[PDB]
Amino acid sequence: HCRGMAPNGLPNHIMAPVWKCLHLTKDFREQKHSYWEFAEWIPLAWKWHLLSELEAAPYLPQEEKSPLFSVQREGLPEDGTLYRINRFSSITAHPERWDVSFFTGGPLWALDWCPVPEGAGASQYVALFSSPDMNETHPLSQLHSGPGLLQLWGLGTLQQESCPGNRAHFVYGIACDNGCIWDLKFCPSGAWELPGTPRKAPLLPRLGLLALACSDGKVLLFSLPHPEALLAQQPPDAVKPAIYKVQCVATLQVGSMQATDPSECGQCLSLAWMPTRPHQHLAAGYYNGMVVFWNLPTNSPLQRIRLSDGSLKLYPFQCFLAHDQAVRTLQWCKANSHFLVSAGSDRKIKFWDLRRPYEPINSIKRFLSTELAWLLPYNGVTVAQDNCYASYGLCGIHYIDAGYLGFKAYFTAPRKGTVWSLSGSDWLGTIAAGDISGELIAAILPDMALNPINVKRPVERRFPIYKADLIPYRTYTETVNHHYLLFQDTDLGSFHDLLRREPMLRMQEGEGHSQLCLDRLQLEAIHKVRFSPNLDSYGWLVSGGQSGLVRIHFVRGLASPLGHRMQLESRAHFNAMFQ
Amino acid sequence: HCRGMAPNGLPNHIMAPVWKCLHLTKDFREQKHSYWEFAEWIPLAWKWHLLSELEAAPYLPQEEKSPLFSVQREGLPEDGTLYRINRFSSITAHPERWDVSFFTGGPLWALDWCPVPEGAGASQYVALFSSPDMNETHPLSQLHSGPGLLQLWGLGTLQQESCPGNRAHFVYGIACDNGCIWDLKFCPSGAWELPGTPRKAPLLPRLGLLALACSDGKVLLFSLPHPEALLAQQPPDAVKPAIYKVQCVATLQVGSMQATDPSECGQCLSLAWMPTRPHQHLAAGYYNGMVVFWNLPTNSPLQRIRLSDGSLKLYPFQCFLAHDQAVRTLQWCKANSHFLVSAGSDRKIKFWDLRRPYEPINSIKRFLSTELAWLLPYNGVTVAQDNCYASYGLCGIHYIDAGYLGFKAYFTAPRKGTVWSLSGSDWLGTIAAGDISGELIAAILPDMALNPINVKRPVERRFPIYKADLIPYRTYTETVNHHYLLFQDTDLGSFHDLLRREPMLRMQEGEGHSQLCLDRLQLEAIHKVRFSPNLDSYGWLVSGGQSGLVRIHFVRGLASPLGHRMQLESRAHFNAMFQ
Amino acid sequence: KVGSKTEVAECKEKFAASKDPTVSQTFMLDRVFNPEGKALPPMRGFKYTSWSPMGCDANGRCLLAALTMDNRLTIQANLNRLQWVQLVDLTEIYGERLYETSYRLSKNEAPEGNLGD
Repeated sequence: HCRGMAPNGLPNHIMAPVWKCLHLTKDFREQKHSYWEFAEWIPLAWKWHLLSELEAAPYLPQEEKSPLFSVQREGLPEDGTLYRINRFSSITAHPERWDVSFFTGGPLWALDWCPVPEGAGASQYVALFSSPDMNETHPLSQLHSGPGLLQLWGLGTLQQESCPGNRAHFVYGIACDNGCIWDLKFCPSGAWELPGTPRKAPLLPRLGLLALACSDGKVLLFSLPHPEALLAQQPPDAVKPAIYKVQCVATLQVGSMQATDPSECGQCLSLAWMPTRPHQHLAAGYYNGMVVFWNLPTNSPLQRIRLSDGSLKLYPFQCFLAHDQAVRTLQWCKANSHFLVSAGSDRKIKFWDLRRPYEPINSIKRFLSTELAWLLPYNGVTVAQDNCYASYGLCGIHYIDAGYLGFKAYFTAPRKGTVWSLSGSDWLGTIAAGDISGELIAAILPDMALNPINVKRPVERRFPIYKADLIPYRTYTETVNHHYLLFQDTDLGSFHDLLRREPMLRMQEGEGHSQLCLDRLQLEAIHKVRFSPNLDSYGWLVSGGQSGLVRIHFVRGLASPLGHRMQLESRAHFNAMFQ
Repeated sequence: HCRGMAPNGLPNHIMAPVWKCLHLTKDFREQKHSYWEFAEWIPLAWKWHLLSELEAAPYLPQEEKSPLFSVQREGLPEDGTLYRINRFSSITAHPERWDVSFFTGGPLWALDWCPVPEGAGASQYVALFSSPDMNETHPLSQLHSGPGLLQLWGLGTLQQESCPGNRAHFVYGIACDNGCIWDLKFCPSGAWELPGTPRKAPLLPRLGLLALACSDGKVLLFSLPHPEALLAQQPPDAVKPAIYKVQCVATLQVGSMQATDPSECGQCLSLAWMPTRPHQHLAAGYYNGMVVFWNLPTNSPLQRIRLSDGSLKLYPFQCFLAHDQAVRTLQWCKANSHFLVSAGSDRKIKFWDLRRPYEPINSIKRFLSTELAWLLPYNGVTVAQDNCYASYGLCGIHYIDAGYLGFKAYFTAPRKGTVWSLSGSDWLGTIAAGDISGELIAAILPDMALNPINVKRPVERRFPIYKADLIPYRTYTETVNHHYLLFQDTDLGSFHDLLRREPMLRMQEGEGHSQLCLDRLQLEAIHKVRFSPNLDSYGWLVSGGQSGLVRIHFVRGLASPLGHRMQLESRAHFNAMFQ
Repeated sequence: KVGSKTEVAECKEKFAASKDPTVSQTFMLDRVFNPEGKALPPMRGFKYTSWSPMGCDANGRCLLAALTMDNRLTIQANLNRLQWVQLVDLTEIYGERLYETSYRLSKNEAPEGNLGD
């Protein structure tokens, strides 16, 4: 045990797992990430055709200006101005708290951070998809294949010297003729290289390698160039929202080399890259209940074919029927990649041994799980849920042991609404979660090697990050013409006096007593959350939803001297290696 | 000067030269190696005659089984068993640490890695010679001319997935009637091609070109086929030690047309190929102290004659009296092949400009030296001493600048015994050295563009790989009957807390204080050490000695992400060039 | 059966307690090491079945080889019509054979490994 109060104001026994997770994550990545993979798949500029303004217009998301909003920050004076920002534009970072809002033109339904090797100090980016129309909603049972756009947004390097006055820049987007995109996953490591890498003019230094899960039922694999390499290769007079039409590295789909009989699988609803070097496998969850895997380096004429355009088509090496219903979420075990967890809309969480797919290691039946997280150090999984089957007020966020330790599920956070999305920061050992109530919270897990029933009270381990509130001022236009979004942001500088501060009381009044909202759009709803996977910026968080606004937050209170030292150690090593 | 600690536990300013040496070596080989050379000198099946069991019996090294030995590995549980292995057989690689040990039947006196182009991912081979008798010893002043066997050993591909459970395979040997072999050198590049290369039935795909310095005073040049191409021609029921009698590509010897007067040069003692494309010159050092050069492609009737069997005899184009005593070792400059270094038993190191052989660039009188290494990026040479003239406590290994920078000799490692053999890894910038103490050490040189006197504690830059001890249990049988070899292996996985780990204390108590043993055969003594020249396996080392055991080690701590980065990019380039 | 009844329990305790994420979860997730547990569901259902040829039984009939998912391999027969009966358990016997040879098939193929590894 450990005693006293941490300098951020949390108890030392609450912080001690957070500090422990830093070392465990660093050692894991040293062992099982890498600095380069897929050397064959470097971006080629001649496959990046820039669409003209009149060619791009069908792909652009349709809202040209955000809803009107205002942001209140705990302990600052009330600004009182309503902000509004154009599609593909951003407000300036708050000079002291560095949060940023930017507008993507439609409701955000996929989002991921571009991974960067620790110590690189690079420019940070997010890839995201925002649906074209605020009012569209798509039936799961049917393939879509409409036009859409994948957006890459640059956040800068996010150093303390850089953050004041920062802005997000729309660096480019890809015109996608494959319907809406339900999941985005970058290759976890080895895809990035230095932007200054010397490569001949056709070859552009690789920013990353990205898998798209399409409602058209196929996975698209893009290797991404660094933006500076495109803009130097692009003619300077071109229109600045650079929308490219891009040939994939590969299209990943379910089939066989001569079976034209179209797959039952329907929409592709979830992705997971293999968490460990060399990341050679990619898994996807499908509407028909299958989990599918492709062996991306495969030479075999039974799995690889080259299309006339020169891109590959890949057919899977293995599939198995994981669920009786849509496989709404996957997580792949970091600590040993023979294990994967998948949850389905039959509301079972199933743990799998990928050597022995005929029987899950464990099924635990639960409420209707919307997203999983599997943090590196803990044997169990954290589950966000849809509330439709939970008892009133017993819905929320649960952590669920995979079962050897035998602990009861830990009710980490009560929620009224469905949590749409969740992510675990391996660096922090914490989760953040976003609600149809438009509240974003974070919660710190206990050290889950030790029985959670002795956790005296979970409430002291969780806090709000923001809540959006609609203020009057169902169609989207019928809402925005009559309401504005009041984003209320907490002081994340520290957790001193936490439970007596206004946002905690507001959150605790939200828990239990507050009521669901219907007969309006739910323009308030949050749809995605991602903690930063990178050690540089490890304390940063991004989220967005039905507003099509996207917000970047820095949880300054969990960024702490061990991580700041560990950053500087990794900074010095990287600069000593790569020059 | 770069601060902080590398993840392998060495300071970054100690590792930074190692990381630089990867780029410098790659940039050199792109410019000054080549993919194909000596296109006429390709193996022919009719030139490879398989010996029967009765015919091979004179050539096989005479010990049928190794001495008993046991290997202890730092931090593992003690094995406690004694191994013993047949001649031409190998133990299995240790599953965690992949060290392999195999037995060659006699004391190992020559050894080289078969060079393979970058990215090839080939099977890796070593060629070696072990003398017929453990206790016989040959004078320098006399030509030997006995039988001997050249052995080719395959090590596997040495990929990470291949190393667990790896074993060395004796693929074939050449029965030589030319005495013992005092040096082996392969052609540095352009000798290897894919074993899948389609060639007509008389021809075989080429594995390498190998030059043998024979104790009868001539150099023999062989072209080596890939083993599978021989075994396809070989009868299926053939004897499992594949011993061949083989016609030379050429025999290289000192003399002149119609000059019946036999040369005084005596035994050939050392070789160097011309490091740079097209590798057209081969040098040798002779017992009389001459250095002798052959122009391998030469059509000229004054240098080339064709024997009745069709093999060439080549006379030299240039010879000069480099040393006043036996010239024991040569190194030819990689960065500019106008320059060569030699050392002889007059205990001078002489640098030469081959355009101007009448006077050396620089003669430094030193202690008697056994072998030299010229690492590509450094202007000087690192020297291994015979201890018989060094001041007690000052004997060891020295780096010596060629003279323009004017630094004093840098004392890289004290050793009590004579260092028999030395090998510089260009890829690692490190050096490895074998001692009659039976210890193998490695050392990292500083960046020798910078004055070594600032290297205030060189002991932090060296570590042992293993030490062999005789444990009780003047001639081989009396020693083997009463002792076994305890091999003690370092944990090369990381160099954390290095100076407090017992192998370093054991080594540091060896240095300076330990007393050499002369009432025994020296059965523990190590005679050759060789880092891999190949980028694939660049972090691997092979060594062997008086025991006739040969051991392979992976220096995991010096393998690095840049080597992986470079291996994958080279793999991609190679896979694009050859298919 | 992988060791003495005390030593196996000491090893399981060691690996479960291991501070390394990799070792601890590799042990705790592979049901081969945890065939029955606290919250884990039992795996006594059948993995595979393979009929013999006819003529194998004590009657004229064929036998049924039956493999449970917790690795119990048995041979079953229906000697009267009503009740299938287990004639032998082959997982039991093989475990004894291995234990009496220290889990080494060739008598000097390797040292006796530390079960704590």
